[PDB]
Amino acid sequence: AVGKNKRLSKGKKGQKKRVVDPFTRKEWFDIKAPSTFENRNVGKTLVNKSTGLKSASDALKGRVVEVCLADLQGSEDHSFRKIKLRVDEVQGKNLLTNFHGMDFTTDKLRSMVRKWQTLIEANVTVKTSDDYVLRIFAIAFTRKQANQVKRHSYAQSSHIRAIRKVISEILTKEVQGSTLAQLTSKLIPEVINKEIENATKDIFPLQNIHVRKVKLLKQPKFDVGALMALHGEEKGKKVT
Amino acid sequence: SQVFGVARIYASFNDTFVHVTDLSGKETIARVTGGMKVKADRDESSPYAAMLAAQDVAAKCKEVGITAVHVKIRATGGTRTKTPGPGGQAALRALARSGLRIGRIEDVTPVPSDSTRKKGGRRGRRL
Amino acid sequence: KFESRKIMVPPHRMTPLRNSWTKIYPPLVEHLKLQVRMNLKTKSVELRTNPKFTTDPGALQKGADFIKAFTLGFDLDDSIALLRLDDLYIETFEVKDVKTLTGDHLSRAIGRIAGKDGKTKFAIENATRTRIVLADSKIHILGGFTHIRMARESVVSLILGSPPGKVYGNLRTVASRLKER
Amino acid sequence: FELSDVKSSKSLAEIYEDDYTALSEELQKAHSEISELYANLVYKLDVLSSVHFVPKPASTETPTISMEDAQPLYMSNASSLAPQEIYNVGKAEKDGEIRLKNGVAMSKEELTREDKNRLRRALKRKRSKA
Amino acid sequence: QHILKNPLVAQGIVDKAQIRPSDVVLEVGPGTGNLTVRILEQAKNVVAVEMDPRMAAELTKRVRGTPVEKKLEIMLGDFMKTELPYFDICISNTPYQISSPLVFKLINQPRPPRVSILMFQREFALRLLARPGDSLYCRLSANVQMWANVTHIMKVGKNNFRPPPQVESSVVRLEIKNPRPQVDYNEWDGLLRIVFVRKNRTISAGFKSTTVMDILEKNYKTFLAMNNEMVDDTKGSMHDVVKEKIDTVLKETDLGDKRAGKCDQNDFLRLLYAFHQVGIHFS
RNA sequence: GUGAAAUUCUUGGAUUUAUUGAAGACUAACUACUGCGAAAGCAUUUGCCAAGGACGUUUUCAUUAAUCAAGAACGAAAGUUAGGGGAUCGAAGAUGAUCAGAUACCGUCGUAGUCUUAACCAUAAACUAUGCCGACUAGGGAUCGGGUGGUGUUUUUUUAAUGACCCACUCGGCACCUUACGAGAAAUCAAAGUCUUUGGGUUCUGGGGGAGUAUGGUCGCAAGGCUGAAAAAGGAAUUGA
RNA sequence: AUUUGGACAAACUUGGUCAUUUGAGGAACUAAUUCCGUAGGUGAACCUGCGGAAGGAUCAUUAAA
Repeated sequence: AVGKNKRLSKGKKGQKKRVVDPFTRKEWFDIKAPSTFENRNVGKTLVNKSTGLKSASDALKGRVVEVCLADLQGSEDHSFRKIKLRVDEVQGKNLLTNFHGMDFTTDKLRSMVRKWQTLIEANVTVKTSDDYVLRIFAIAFTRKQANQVKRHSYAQSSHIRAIRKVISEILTKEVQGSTLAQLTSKLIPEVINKEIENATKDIFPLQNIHVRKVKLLKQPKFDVGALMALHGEEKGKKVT
Repeated sequence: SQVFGVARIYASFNDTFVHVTDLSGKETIARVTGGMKVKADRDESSPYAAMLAAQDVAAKCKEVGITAVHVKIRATGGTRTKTPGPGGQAALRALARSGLRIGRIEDVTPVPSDSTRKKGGRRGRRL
Repeated sequence: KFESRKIMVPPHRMTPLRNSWTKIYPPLVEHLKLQVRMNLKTKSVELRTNPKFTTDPGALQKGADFIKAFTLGFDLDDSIALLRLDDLYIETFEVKDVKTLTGDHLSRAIGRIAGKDGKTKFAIENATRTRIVLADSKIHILGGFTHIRMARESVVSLILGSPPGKVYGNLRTVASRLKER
Repeated sequence: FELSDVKSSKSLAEIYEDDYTALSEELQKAHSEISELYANLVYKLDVLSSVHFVPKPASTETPTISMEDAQPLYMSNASSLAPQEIYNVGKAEKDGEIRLKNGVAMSKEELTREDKNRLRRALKRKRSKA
Repeated sequence: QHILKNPLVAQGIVDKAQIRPSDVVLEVGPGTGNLTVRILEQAKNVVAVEMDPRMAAELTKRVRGTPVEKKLEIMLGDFMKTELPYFDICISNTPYQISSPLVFKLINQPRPPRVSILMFQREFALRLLARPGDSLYCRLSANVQMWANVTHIMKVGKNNFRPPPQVESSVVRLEIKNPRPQVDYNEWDGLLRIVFVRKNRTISAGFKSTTVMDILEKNYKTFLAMNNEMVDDTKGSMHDVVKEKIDTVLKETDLGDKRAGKCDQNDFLRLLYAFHQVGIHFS
């Protein structure tokens, strides 16, 4: 309330005069995504200032943007996935970013979970060859055959446990043979879950098999050369 | 061609925030608030209030030079309710009307897997 | 300057969408000038506005809201009212949001909300000029702001356990006051 | 009054149109009907208990004429009003005056003290009578 | 409200009130006024307090014209925030929510009345008559029993009220101990509160609670400060050093392992005296 | 934050936003007239320790059985004693507002508790408002566990699994829908039935409401033992005489 | 530090003084929801915490393309 009768609290004793002009003192930076995706230029962000290059570099070394693969790749059918990128090396107005995580959208999760079937959630913690400790959550739902007549399609605890074991060993084999850039390259065109289906096709017919979430946990020693290669040097202009 | 912000629309049960930020949510641009545009406290969470709030924030965003926004609406979540209210709906309508380019709408409401107790007590909270 | 929006439809609300579809797209295209589509390969409705044909910027958002309400389970003409005006909202909540009820208690509570042959819910709707829909446990209320506030108020009292007789008495009191004003 | 626990026949769109647009039209309908049928009854009974022929009283859009008109058809209502009912005189608006019925206007200040007293005693006995 | 509907119980209240013709009677809750007229008949002076102008006016128009009008007085408004002059006898038919502060204001009243005939809830009156070792025994019971002597008079059913309420009532006789015993109200209150934080535990545990030792620490610290001496340094907490002090006093009293519901006034006062000696003051 | 407010916290930037971290509970949607258990009760993952019903069986002992006082085991929540931890909610309590209307009687803080180990307590509308064991007496589908058979899709093929669905049959469950040639005052009941008046075995139990009364039928619980006051029109009144 | 003598002397008392403000009579003038177990209660015609019960009123949508 800004009303006359909204009585003053200890509150409004000593204010501060709006003279700073923050979005005049601030500055614009543009970011770029790794070379796996197709559109690498996504959005711009703001840095408090540049008087402290300490401030500029530190803010943009802490930043983490979060985009949707549809925006990133041009195909609207990845609308429900949503990745997180964190920028860690900056140069010349232009930020270099690498993979940091995944998720779905809450709408899609609620959309998939229906009432007359079983849900299976598998949860594996692994580390890539790049020394990136990682955590992957997968889900699946027990669908039903083409000549079902039973109302529900429930799996037994035995089938559930078998499918969880299969999913765990597939995920860990894949992401221990892989590298993180290779991991995202696999994770884009929904190929791990195609494998999960094609492996569990004999225990129980499933549907909506998805790699629900990816989580970074530890990162190795930094590598600016690796970043620059992953993204696929300069002079000035003689001010006098 | 354009630039994108993220409009985080926190529609509490008795207030409304419309907080526009840059991508990565670090650099907040403009933040207004229900009562702040409506000088009372019955109406601090009213659709009219949120409408004015969103109009002003659209002004400030157009100041800074951001033309499109993704939007993350939100309810109070937690043990309390979990679905955005009329305040959030009003803010969204008003802003899309105001003519910033809306990109992608989401409902990031924190939904506890397994909540603690809620404020009501065994007999029930409201009334 | 074409501008798009997507909203999904659950299945049990996907049969009636087909059934009454032919009464749905005419208000979207003729009075809002809003190209429509239904991706039945993703179970969604997509509304996009043309750069030149549309006029009102907010037409797109009203259309999305109208289809969204129909999806949540309102009658077609009610949702059309949501299109016609500009000040109709939808508020949802849940019985566990009010008071933690378990199983048979929760079923009895939904019974007390509905009332025999829906007499209670219809009484509330007629009294406060709103539309109520019970989902399984979610309950949704469409109407003007203060009206849905009053409807929520009565409904929450019903959830806690006031018998429908006392609730109906309160309804008729507020109805007389609203009619006089 | 009473609420309606049956499902409403008209949706929100319609009820708001109605709010967008003699007490109860149903009340005047019933009133007119009962009046007509009572006229029928008194007809029947007058035929039965009179001595001389009595005819059936009557039978029971677009601009209409009025054949009966209880004025000479050239008299203006400005001329049918009488001066008393278009302007009597009443108590004066300013607190500084009293204005009797017969059109005198008084000023409380320019009256003498004895005049003040006599006007007083008159007002007192009037208010006492009432 | 609720209307009394028994002239026989009105007779009973007057009789067991046992008014003396030299007295002044403070009346709370006249109602329709039958008690008022009876007390004006019996006593010397009567003052009746009321908060509702409607029953006030109906009462005064019911009494006007009688010779007792010169002696009757009526005082309007709420009487918890006004001055109440001395009154020899008290009679109360008030709604209970004020009745508890009525009891405590009357006990705190300088020059307290001889006797007070009050109406209370059945449960509330059982609380006031709760003797030690009885389940109903409460801190309220302890306070009232050691500042006054209380005794039941009669029980009033819900059916004897128009309209009937659903909590049965009773009428009780409260006699302030004149003179008041020489003990500090605030210290005795602090003791009862600490011990009755949970009436069926052990007082040792009741002290073992946290905030009680914090408050006792602050009190003993300001006591030793105004006495101008310092304590021996504690390895852990000052709360803990006063805790061991309390341990010493509890063990020397041998009351640490007794039920607050079974301790009588005498044990409570002896414990308070031990605390007063050792230097602990709850207020 | 409520119906409405108010204490409260907020230039040493609160509410909000981003990135993290810790702490203790808790185990959402999937959750069904489905499962397990002696009942109370029991939902994240993997491992270990034993246990259990059902089903299959051309295995085995050969009456070892049923009902049962005493006693024992366990026994939700609250509660007690002693330790531990103490995020969340929160009897008592402390406080704000006491504004009509309670149609819309709450807000801030919070001891004890909630959580845990070791002992007590042993009660709930602990309900399927109905002792147990056995046998017979109606139709119908669905559903969970096991087994047998049939048939094609889903599956796969010298590696490690050979599972899902459909159909008939089948024991055993959680319940359900129709009806009883039966029973009952009726509601109803697959037992609350077992052809008119009665015997398959066995344990415990029995001989309405308010009122009005007598109490030796009996158990509790009280006080004081210096202390006292004397009739009005001698009106009402901006309304009168 | 301490010490002499004066005048000023705050402040107080006892007043005096003038000054200004502020109790019932006289006398004029003008104006007119029910319940169960346990635990607790001091703004208690009853309330609260925790776990239970119905012996408490079910409308709408719903296989699949």
